[PDB]
Amino acid sequence: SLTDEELVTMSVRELNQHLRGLSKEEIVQLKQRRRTLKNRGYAASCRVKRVTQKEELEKQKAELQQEVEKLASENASMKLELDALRSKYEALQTFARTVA
Amino acid sequence: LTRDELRAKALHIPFPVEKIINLPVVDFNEMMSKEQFNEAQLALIRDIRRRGKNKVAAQNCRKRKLENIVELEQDLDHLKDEKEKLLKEKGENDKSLHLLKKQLS
DNA sequence: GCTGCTGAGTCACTGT
DNA sequence: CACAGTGACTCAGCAG
Repeated sequence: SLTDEELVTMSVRELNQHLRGLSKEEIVQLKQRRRTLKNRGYAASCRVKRVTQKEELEKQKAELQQEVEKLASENASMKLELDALRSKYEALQTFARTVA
Repeated sequence: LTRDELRAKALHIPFPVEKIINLPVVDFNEMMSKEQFNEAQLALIRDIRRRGKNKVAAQNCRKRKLENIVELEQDLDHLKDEKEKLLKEKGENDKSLHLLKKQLS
């Protein structure tokens, strides 16, 4: 007989090379087994494609989220010190004017 | 006539298939009550109900899967825009600080 | 005909 | 018990 992985690997030409002692009905049965196994591989590789898409998208979304969170937080902190420095610069505005 | 309707008919299931599937549990039980079904009839009813419900969860599951990738791809877009808006703000903050630090050495 | 794909239904689970 | 969510398999059916 034959095994599963061996059927999927070969082509239709090599499949025609293994018609030893089988009826016409066993021919289509074996051909339908290959198409079924080929279909299982198609669906599986289709799943792996979408899982890879989702994981890679999620890993690179989880990055950008932390990137903008760190950026938003640091800009908030910097704009505080930046506003405070300008406040004291503006305090020296009025004092510089008060002298003559 | 679907294969499900033929089988139910062949087993003398008096209920329409749609009512076997879509009816709520309390109403399904009410309809099922006062009925002398045998095991074969009970099994085919429950098999039609389960397959019918699960068929819709499968579509919903696949619909949500694709919809989720669209939302992730949008999520990506907005974050790349927010990063650029944030870097622009950081620049105008870095420039104002530098200009004030320059005027004071 | 074959190939690769994809929507869809079904099974066998797990979780609420 | 109920039912919903989900990976894996299956097949029909389309495009090339």
